[PDB]
Amino acid sequence: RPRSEEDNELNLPNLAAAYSSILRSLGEDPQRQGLLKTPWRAATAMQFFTKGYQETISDVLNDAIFDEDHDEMVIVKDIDMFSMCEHHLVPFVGRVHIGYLPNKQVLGLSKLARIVEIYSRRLQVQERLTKQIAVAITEALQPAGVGVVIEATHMCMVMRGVQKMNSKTVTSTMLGVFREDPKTREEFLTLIRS
Amino acid sequence: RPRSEEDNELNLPNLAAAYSSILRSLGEDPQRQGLLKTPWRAATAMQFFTKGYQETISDVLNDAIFDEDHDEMVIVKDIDMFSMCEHHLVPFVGRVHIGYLPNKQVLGLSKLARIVEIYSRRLQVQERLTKQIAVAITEALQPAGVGVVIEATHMCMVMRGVQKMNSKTVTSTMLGVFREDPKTREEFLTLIRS
Amino acid sequence: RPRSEEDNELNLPNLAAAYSSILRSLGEDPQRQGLLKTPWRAATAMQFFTKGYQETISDVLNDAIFDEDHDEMVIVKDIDMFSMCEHHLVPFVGRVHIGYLPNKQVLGLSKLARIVEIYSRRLQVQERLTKQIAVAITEALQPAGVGVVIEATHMCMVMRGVQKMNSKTVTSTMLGVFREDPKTREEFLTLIRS
Amino acid sequence: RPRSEEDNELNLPNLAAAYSSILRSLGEDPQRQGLLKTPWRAATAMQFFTKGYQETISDVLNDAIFDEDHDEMVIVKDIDMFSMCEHHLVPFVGRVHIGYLPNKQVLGLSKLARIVEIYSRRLQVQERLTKQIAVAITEALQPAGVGVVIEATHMCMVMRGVQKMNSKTVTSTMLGVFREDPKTREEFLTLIRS
Amino acid sequence: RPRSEEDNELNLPNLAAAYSSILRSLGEDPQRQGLLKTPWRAATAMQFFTKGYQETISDVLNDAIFDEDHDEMVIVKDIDMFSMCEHHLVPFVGRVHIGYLPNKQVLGLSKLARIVEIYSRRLQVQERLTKQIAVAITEALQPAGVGVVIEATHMCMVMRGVQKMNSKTVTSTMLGVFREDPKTREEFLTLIRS
Amino acid sequence: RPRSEEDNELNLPNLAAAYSSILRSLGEDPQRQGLLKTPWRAATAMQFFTKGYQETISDVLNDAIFDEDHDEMVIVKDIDMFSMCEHHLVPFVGRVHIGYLPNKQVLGLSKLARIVEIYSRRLQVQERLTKQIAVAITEALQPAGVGVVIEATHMCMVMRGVQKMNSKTVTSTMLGVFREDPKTREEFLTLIRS
Amino acid sequence: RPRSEEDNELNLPNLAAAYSSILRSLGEDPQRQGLLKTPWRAATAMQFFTKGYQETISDVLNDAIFDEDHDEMVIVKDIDMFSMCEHHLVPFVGRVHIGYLPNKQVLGLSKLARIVEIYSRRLQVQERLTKQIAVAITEALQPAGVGVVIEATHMCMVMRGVQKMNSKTVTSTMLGVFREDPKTREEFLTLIRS
Amino acid sequence: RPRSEEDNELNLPNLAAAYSSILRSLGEDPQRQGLLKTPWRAATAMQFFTKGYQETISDVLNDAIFDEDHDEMVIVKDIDMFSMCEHHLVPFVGRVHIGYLPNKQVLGLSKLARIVEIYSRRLQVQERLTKQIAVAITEALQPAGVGVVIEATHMCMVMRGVQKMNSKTVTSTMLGVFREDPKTREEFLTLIRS
Amino acid sequence: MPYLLISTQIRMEVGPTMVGDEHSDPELMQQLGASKRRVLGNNFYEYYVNDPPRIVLDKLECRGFRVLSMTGVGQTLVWCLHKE
Amino acid sequence: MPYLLISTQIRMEVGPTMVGDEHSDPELMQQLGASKRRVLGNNFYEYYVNDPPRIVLDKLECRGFRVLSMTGVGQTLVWCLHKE
Amino acid sequence: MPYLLISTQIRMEVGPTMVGDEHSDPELMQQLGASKRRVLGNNFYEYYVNDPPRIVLDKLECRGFRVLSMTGVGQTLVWCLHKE
Amino acid sequence: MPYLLISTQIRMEVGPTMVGDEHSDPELMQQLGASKRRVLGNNFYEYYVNDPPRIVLDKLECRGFRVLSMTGVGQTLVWCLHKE
Ligand SMILES: C[C@H](O)[C@H](O)C1=Nc2c(nc(N)[nH]c2=O)NC1
Ligand SMILES: C[C@H](O)[C@H](O)C1=Nc2c(nc(N)[nH]c2=O)NC1
Ligand SMILES: C[C@H](O)[C@H](O)C1=Nc2c(nc(N)[nH]c2=O)NC1
Ligand SMILES: C[C@H](O)[C@H](O)C1=Nc2c(nc(N)[nH]c2=O)NC1
Ligand SMILES: C[C@H](O)[C@H](O)C1=Nc2c(nc(N)[nH]c2=O)NC1
Ligand SMILES: C[C@H](O)[C@H](O)C1=Nc2c(nc(N)[nH]c2=O)NC1
Ligand SMILES: C[C@H](O)[C@H](O)C1=Nc2c(nc(N)[nH]c2=O)NC1
Ligand SMILES: C[C@H](O)[C@H](O)C1=Nc2c(nc(N)[nH]c2=O)NC1
Ligand code: NA
Ligand code: NA
Ligand code: NA
Ligand code: NA
Ligand SMILES: [Zn+2]
Ligand SMILES: [Zn+2]
Ligand SMILES: [Zn+2]
Ligand SMILES: [Zn+2]
Ligand SMILES: [Zn+2]
Ligand SMILES: [Zn+2]
Ligand SMILES: [Zn+2]
Ligand SMILES: [Zn+2]
Repeated sequence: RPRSEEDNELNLPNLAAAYSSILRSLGEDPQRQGLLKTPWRAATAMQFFTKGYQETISDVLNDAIFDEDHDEMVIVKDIDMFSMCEHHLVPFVGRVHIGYLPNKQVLGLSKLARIVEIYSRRLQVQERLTKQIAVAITEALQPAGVGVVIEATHMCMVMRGVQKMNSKTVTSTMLGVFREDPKTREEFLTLIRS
Repeated sequence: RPRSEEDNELNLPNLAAAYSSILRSLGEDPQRQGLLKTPWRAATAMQFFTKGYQETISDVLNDAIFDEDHDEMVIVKDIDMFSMCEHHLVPFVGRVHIGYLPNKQVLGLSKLARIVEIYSRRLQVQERLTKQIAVAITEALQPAGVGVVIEATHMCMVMRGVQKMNSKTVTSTMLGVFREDPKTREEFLTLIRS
Repeated sequence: RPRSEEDNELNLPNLAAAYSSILRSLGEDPQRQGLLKTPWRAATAMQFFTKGYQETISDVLNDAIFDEDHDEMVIVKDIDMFSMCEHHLVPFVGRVHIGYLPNKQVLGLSKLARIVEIYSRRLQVQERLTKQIAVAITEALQPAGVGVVIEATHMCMVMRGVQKMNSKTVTSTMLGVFREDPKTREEFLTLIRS
Repeated sequence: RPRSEEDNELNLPNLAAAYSSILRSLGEDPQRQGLLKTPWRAATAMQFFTKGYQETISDVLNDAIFDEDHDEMVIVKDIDMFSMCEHHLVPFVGRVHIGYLPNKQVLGLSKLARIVEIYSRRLQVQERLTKQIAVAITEALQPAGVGVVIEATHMCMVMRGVQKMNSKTVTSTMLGVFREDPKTREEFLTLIRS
Repeated sequence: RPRSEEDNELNLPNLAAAYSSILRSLGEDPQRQGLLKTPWRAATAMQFFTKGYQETISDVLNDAIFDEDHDEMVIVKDIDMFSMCEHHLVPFVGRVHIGYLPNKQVLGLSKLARIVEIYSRRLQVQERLTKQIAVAITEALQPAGVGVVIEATHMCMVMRGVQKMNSKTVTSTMLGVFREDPKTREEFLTLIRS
Repeated sequence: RPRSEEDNELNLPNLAAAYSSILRSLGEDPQRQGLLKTPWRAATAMQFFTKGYQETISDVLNDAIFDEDHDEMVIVKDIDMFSMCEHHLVPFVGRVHIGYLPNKQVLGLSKLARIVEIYSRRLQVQERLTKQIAVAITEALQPAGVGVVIEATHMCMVMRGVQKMNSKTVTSTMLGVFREDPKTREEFLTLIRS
Repeated sequence: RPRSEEDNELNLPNLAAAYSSILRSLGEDPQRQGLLKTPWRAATAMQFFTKGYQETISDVLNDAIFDEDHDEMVIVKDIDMFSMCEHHLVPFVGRVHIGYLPNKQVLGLSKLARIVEIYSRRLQVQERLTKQIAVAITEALQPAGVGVVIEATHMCMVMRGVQKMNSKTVTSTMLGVFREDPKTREEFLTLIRS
Repeated sequence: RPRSEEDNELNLPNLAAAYSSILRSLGEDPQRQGLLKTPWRAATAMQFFTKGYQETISDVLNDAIFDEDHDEMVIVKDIDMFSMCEHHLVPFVGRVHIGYLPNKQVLGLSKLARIVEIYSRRLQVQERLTKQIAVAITEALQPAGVGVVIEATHMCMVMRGVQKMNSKTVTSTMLGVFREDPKTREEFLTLIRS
Repeated sequence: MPYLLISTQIRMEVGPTMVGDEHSDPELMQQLGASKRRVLGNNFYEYYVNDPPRIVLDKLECRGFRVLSMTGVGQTLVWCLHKE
Repeated sequence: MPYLLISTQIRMEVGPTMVGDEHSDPELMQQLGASKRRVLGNNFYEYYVNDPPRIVLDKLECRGFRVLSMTGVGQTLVWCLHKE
Repeated sequence: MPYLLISTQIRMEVGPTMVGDEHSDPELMQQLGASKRRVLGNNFYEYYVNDPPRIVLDKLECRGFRVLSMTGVGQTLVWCLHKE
Repeated sequence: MPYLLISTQIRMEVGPTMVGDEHSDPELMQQLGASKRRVLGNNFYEYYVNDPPRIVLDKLECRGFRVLSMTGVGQTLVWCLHKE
C-alpha cells in the first residue's frame, strides 16, 4: 500500500528528531538561531523528495485512451527531474526524454510527466528509474515501441568521492521498434536533441 | 460548412457575456478600469485563435501544380505555429517543419504554411494537428513521401499541472519514402535542424 | 479579503458553465469526445492562474529578519513567471530578476520568489506586476535600494494583433541606491545577465 | 576548536543511526539490498560536506606574502563550490568569483580557493559564505579592495517549495576600491564574465 | 489624406501593367507559365509593403492613458520590421527596440508596435523611420525620455553595389533622459541586448 | 541568345518609366527629394538582380579539367546566394551547399560558385534553381554523384502572405552515389553543417 | 593621379614576369600543369587587391547630403574588409565598424562602405587604414563625432613569425563626441557588438 | 632532392628583386618608409610558406612503430593548416582532421601533424593536399582504414573572383574500412565534430 | 500466375504479413483471409493478413507454392514463392 | 544470354521495375514493354517498366526464366533469373 | 506445418537462437529444448534456446528440416527451413 | 577450384565488376578480360572488369559456372557461383 498523509504526520516527528540528532553529531548547535527550525524543514523536505511512495502507477496507468488513428512518434522531452540516490541520500538531478510509437492506445502528454514524478520522487538508482518509467508506458499502452533517456548530475559524484564536476550520467532504454528499427531510434535520438 | 464573419458577429456578444461572467466568478470587478473592454477583447481574441474553423482545406488544396521535373526534397522549416489545446483552452506554441518528395505534383511554398494556419488555429491536440497537416499534403500532392514535425510548448504543462518548464512536446509523422527509406528520413531530420 | 477554497468551489460551476457557453459560441460541439471535460479543466486552470488573489503579501511580508551584518547585493535572477494579461485574458510569460541592497533587514531567498507568485498569478499588466513586486520588497525591508526587471513574451502580441513573434516586453524598476548610484545599477544589470 | 578525525569516528555511529532511522520513517526498508550500507554512506557523505568545520582560516590566513611590486588586479574566477543550506540541509551549488587589488601583501592563487573550501563545506547561508570569504581575504592582505561574487543554484528552491528551476541566487560583496571606484568594479565584473 | 482601399483598387491595374512591362524589359516572357499572375502578385505585394500610407499616427496616438504611478522603464524589444528603401525599392529588414520613461502618460505595448508598422510599411530611409517612431512616442506621451534603436540589413547593400554580406545598419535615437542620464542610457542599451 | 549590355541600355528607360509609374500608383510623389533618382536606381538594381540572363552556362561549363587521381568528396559550402522569386518579384536569400564525387573530371572551386551566380541572378523558383545548379555540375563533369542543398529565406513569406518570420525553405538534390549510398549522403550532410 | 586601367595593362606583363621568376626561385617548375597560368592569375589577383589606388576619395567624398534633421547615431557594422599588409605582402582580413553623429551633413550608407574599399584595397598598415577611413568621414561631413573600429587577422602573424593563431588586432579611432562623451562612446561600442 | 638552406640563401636576392619589381609595377614607391624592407620580408615569408619543399616524407614516414595491441580509432582533429593556392599564390587556411584504424603499425600523434606540415607548406591544391596526407599515412602504416578531412577558406575566393565570404571548401578522403564500413565512417565524422 | 511475393516488417514472429498488390489473385487473397487497404503515405493498395509469415507460408504450401528465396531489405523480410 | 537481373526500389507492390542495362536483349526488353532511359545522376542507360516486380516475374516465366536468387541491397530489391 | 523460421542476433557463434512464435509446434519447441518468453517491449511471445544457430540447425536436420534460404535483416540473421 | 565470388557496387546496370582476389585462377581471370589492381586504401589486390555483372554472369556460364546464391551487403551486390 502507498504511503499516506497520516503516515507523514506520525513519522514527521521521528524524522525531525533524527535530523536534530544529525546536527549535533556534526558538531553544530541545534539551538543556534538559523538552525532552530531546520529539523522540521529538513524532514518536511525529505518527505517531499520521497512523495512518490504515496502514489501508485495504477491510477495514472488507467487513463490510457483508445486511438489507432495517430500513427506518429510522440515525444515529451526535457522533463525536469529531481531524485535522491538511495546510496548516499544526496540528490541527482537532470532531464528525462520520453518517446513512443502507439499501436492502439495513447496517453495524455501530462500523464507521461506524472509517471516520471511518481518514480523519481523516491530513493533511487538511475537505471531503475529509467526502466520503471519505460515499463510503465509499455504496460499502459502496449506500444509499437518506446524510448526513455535520462541525463543527470549525481551530486554524490560532484560534491564528493571521485569529485568529477561536469560529469553526467546518461541512461537509455529502447524497447520494441525503438530497439529494432535503426530509422526509428535515430529519429527519436535526433528529435530529443538541443 | 465553415464558420463565417456573420457567425462571429452574432456570437461575439455571447462570448463577451461569458468572459464577463468569468471575470466575476474569478473574484475580479468587471467594472474596474483596465477590465472594462476585456470581455470584448478576450472574445475577439478567442475568435482569432480559432479562425481556422472559417476556412476549408479545399480552397488551398486546389492550387497544386503539375510538375514531375523537380525530383528533390522540399522543406519549409521553422513555421511559427500558435494553437489552443482543446483540453484546457490554454495555448500551446512552437514550430512546424514540413518536408516532401514530389511525384508529379508540387505545392506553392506559402501554401504549405497556409495549411498549418488552417488547422493550428482551432481547439487542438498536437497529434491531430500533425496528422491533419500531413494528410492535407498527401491528398493534395500524392507525393513519394512527406514528413511533418511539430515542436511546441504546452502552457497547460508549464503554467500548471505537472508544471514542467523547459518541457517540450514533439510529434513526428513520416509517410511514404520518408518512412521506408532510412536515407530519406535521416536527410529531412538533418536539414530541419538548427 | 483574499479569495478562498470555498469561493472556488461555489464559483467552479459558473466558470465551467461560461466556458461551455464559449465552446458553443465558437462553433464547437461541447459534446464531442475530447471537449467533454473541457469546461471544468478550463475553469480549474483559470482558477489556478489566478490563485494569487487568495493570498496576501501580509503573510510573506512578515517573515523579514533583522540583520545589518550582510552589506552586499542580493540577487535572485531567472525566476520563472507565468501571468495572464487582464486585457485579453491570454497569458504572458517570462522571467523576473530581483536585487536589493539591505539596510538592517533581510528576506529569505525563497520568499522573494513567493512575492512574485502572489502577484503574477492574477489578471495583470506587466508594469503593475513589476511595481508591486518592488514595493513589497521595499515595504518589507526598507532597503538601501532594490531593482526588479521583468522580461516576458505577451501571447496576445505574438498569436494576434500586431503579431510580432520574437518580440519581448521588458519592464524595469530601480529604487533607492539602484537608481542613484551608477556603480550599483550597472552591477545589478551585469549580474542578472546570461 | 575545529572538528577532528577523532570526533568523526566517535560520531559516525550516531549519524549512521539517525540516517537509518530516517529510512524507516520515510517508509523504506533499511534491510532492502541497495539500502544496507546507506546509513554509513550517507553519514560519511554528510561529514565530508561539512569538513570545513575541522579547519580554521588561521592556518591558510598565515601564508600571505609581502609584495608591493604587483599593482594589478588579481582574479580567480569559476571556482566550483558545493555547500549545504543550513535551513533544509539540501545542497546549493555554483561558482565563486574572487578579485582583489593588493597593497603590500599578496596571497597564493590556490590559497584563495582553499578559503572557499573551508567556508563552503559547512551548513551555510549564501550571504554569510560570501562575506566570510571576503573578510578572510581582507584580514589576511589588507588590500586596496576586494570583490566576491557567488552564483549558485539552491536545490531547496528547485526540487521543492517555490520550485523555480532555472532560478539562481547571486550574492556580491564589494569592498574598498571595488566599492568606491566605478572603473575598478566595472573591470572586475567584466573580467569574471563568460 | 491617407491612402484608401478604393485607391488600391483603382491603381492595381496600372501597377500590374507596370510590372508586366518590367518583365518584358528584363528579357522575360510574361506569358511563361510561372510568370502569368506575377504582375498582380507583385503589385499586390508592393501595396502591402506600403500599406502604412493608408494609416495615420493620429488614430493610434490618441489611445494614450493617464498614469503617473508607474515610474519604471518600459521596453519593447525585438519588434520585427520590414521596410522598402525608397532609393532602390529593395527591402531592408531587421528589428526595432523601443524604450521610454513615462511622466504622466503611458501607451499600450501593442500600440508601440503599431507605430513601427505605420512608418516601416512605406518607402523609407532608416534614419527617418527611426526618428518618426521616436517623435510619435514623444508627442503621444511627453515622456521623461525615449530611446529607439533599429538594426537592419539593407538588401541593396548585400545583393548589389558594395555587396557587403554580414553588413548591418544601426540607427539610434536617444531623447530626454535617455540622452542626458548615463545610467538611463546604459540601462536601456543593456536591457535590449541578447 | 543571352541578354547583352546593349539590351540593358535600350531597356533602361522603359524600366525607369515603369518604376516611376509604380511610384505614382502607390500614392507617392516621384518629384519628392529622395525619390527623384529612384526610377533609375530601381531599374539598374533590377537589371543587376537579373544579370544571370546575360550569361550562358556553356562558357563556365567548358573549363572542366581531366583528373581521375582525386577520388575524394569535394564540397563548397555556405555560398551566399541572392535571388528574386518569379512569383512576386521579391528577393529570397540564403546559402547554397555543393558537393560531388568526381569520376575523371574536376571543376575549379570558383567555377562552382559562378554556376550559382548565373542561375540565381534571374527570376526564379528555389526548386528550379537547385536543379539547374545540379544539372550543370552533372553535365560538365559526369561525376560519380553530386549534391546541392539550398537554404533561403523568402521575403514574400516573411514580409507578407503567411507572414512567417523565422521560416526557411530548404531544397535538396541528391544525384548518383549521393542518392544511392547512405554513407555518401550522410557524409555530405555532416560536412556541410555548422 | 590614381592608377588607371591602361596602367594595369602595361604593367601586367612585368608582374607576370616577376611572379614567374618567384616560382622558379622557390624551386617550382613554372611549366608544371597547374602552374602555367599562375603568373598571370597571381598578377591579376594582386592588381585587384590593390585596386584602391585607382580611385580617389574625392569622387565619393562629394556625395554628402545636407540634413540637420537626423540627430541620431548612425552605424554600419560588420563591413567585410580584405587588405594586404605592406610589410610582407600577405593579406590581413576582418571587419570594419563605423559610427558617427551628424551635425548638418549626412552620407549614404553604401558610401561608407565604399570608403572602406578604396583604402583597404591597397598595401596597408591597419592603423593607417583606420585613420584614413575616419579622416575621410570627418572631412566629408564635419560631424559632431565619429568612431571607426577594425578587427582583423594578420596572416603574417598566424602563418609565420610569432605564429599566433586565434590572435587578432583591433584598432580604434574615436573622434569628437565619440571621444569626449562617455555615454556616446559606450553606446557605439555596444551597438557594434555581437 | 628537397630544397636546402643554401638554396634559400642563393635565391633570396632574386625573390627580393622580384617583389621589389612587383611593388613598382603596382604603382607603389619601394623607397617609401614602410616599404623599404618589404622585398626581403615578402621573400623570406614566401620561403617560409613553402618550406615543405625542403623536407621529404621519407624521414617522418620511417618512425612508424609496430603495435597490434591497440585496435581502436585514433583521431587528431583541428590541426591548423596554412597553405598557398598554386593558382593565385594567395593563401588558403583552415583545419585538417585525420583518423585511422591500425592493423599492426601505429604512428606518433605529433608525426601525423608533421605530415600535414610537409605538404601544406607548398604551393597547393586542396584536393591534392588531402590525398597526399592520406597516402602518406596509408604507405607508412598499412592501416585497416584512414580518413582525412580538410576544411579551409580560400582567400582567392573571398578577397576576389566570385567573392563569396563565409564560403568554405571541404575535401574528404575515406580509405579502407573508413570507406566500406558505415559504422566506421559515421563514427569518425562524429568524433571530429564541434 | 506462378510467382508470389509476401513480406513482414521488423519482427517475424508476429504479423501483419503483406501478401499482395492491386493485381493479385482475388481468390488466393480470399483464401488467405486477406483484406485490401491503402496505408496513408502509400500511393497503392495492398493485401494483408494479421498472421505471422510462418502461418502464411504454411497456407501457401496448401495452395501449391514453394519458397524460392527469402531476403531482408531494410527492416522488411521478403519471400519469393513459386507455383510448383 | 541466360542470366537476367531485375530490381525495384523501396516498396515491391508497385513499380517501376528496372529490367535491363544498355546491352540487354532488345527483343526481350520489347516483349516486357520496357522503355530505355537515363536518369539524371546516372552515367548509364536503363530499361524499365511501370509494372510491379511480380507482374514482371510472371512475364519472364513465359519467356522461360526462373528465379535463382532474390536479395535486398539498401532499399532496393533484386532478382537473379536464369534461362532454364 | 512444413515451414519454420529461426533467427539469431548480432553474432552467430553464440546464442540465443529464436526458434518460434506463439503458434509454434509445442512438441518441436520442446524437442529443441526451447523456452517461451515475452521480452519487454515486444507485444508477442517467442520460443528461444541458448544454443548457437548451428547447433539448432543440426537438431532440425534430425527432425527432417532443410535450410531453403538464409538472409540478414538489420543485424539479425534469419533461416527459412522446410520439412523435406 | 569450384567456388567463385564476384561483386559490384551501388548500381548493377553498370560496371566495374570485381571478379577475383590474389589467388584467383589466372586463366579464368584472363578469359574474363580482367585486370589486377590494388585500390588505394585496400591492403590486397583485386581482379576487375568494366562489364556489368550480367555480362560477367553470362561469361561464367560458358566456363561452366552456376549462380548458387546472390546477396547484398551494404551497397555491394555479391554472387556466389559454383563450377557445375
Ligand atoms: C512498422 C511501422 O513502419 C513502424 O511501427 C513505424 N515506425 C515509425 C512511425 N512513425 C515515425 N515517425 N517513425 C517511425 O520509425 N510509425 C510506424
Ligand atoms: C526511389 C527514389 O530514389 C526516392 O523516392 C528519392 N529519394 C530522395 C530524393 N531526393 C532527395 N534529396 N532525397 C531522397 O531521399 N529523390 C527521390
Ligand atoms: C553607501 C554605500 O556604499 C552603498 O549603499 C552600497 N553600495 C553597494 C554595496 N554592495 C554592492 N555589492 N554594490 C553596491 O553598489 N554595499 C553598499
Ligand atoms: C588609486 C589607484 O589608481 C587604484 O587603487 C588602482 N586601481 C586599479 C589598479 N589596477 C587595475 N587593474 N584596476 C584598477 O581599478 N591599480 C591601482
Ligand atoms: C529624475 C529621475 O530620477 C529619472 O528621470 C529616472 N530615471 C530612471 C527611472 N527608472 C529606471 N528604471 N531607470 C532610470 O534611468 N525612473 C526615474
Ligand atoms: C563505389 C565507391 O566506393 C564510391 O563511388 C565512393 N564513395 C565515396 C568516396 N569518397 C568519399 N569521401 N566518400 C564516399 O562516399 N570515393 C568513392
Ligand atoms: C551635445 C549632444 O547632447 C551630443 O552631441 C549628442 N550625443 C548623442 C546623440 N544621439 C545619440 N544616439 N547618442 C549620443 O551620444 N545626439 C546628440
Ligand atoms: C573488421 C573490424 O570490426 C573493423 O576493421 C574495425 N572497425 C572499428 C574499430 N574500432 C572502432 N572504434 N571503430 C571501428 O569502426 N576496430 C576494428
Ligand atoms: Na511484422
Ligand atoms: Na516500387
Ligand atoms: Na547471437
Ligand atoms: Na557498378
Ligand atoms: Zn549516490
Ligand atoms: Zn492542455
Ligand atoms: Zn494582452
Ligand atoms: Zn534551503
Ligand atoms: Zn537602397
Ligand atoms: Zn514569392
Ligand atoms: Zn605583415
Ligand atoms: Zn586560388
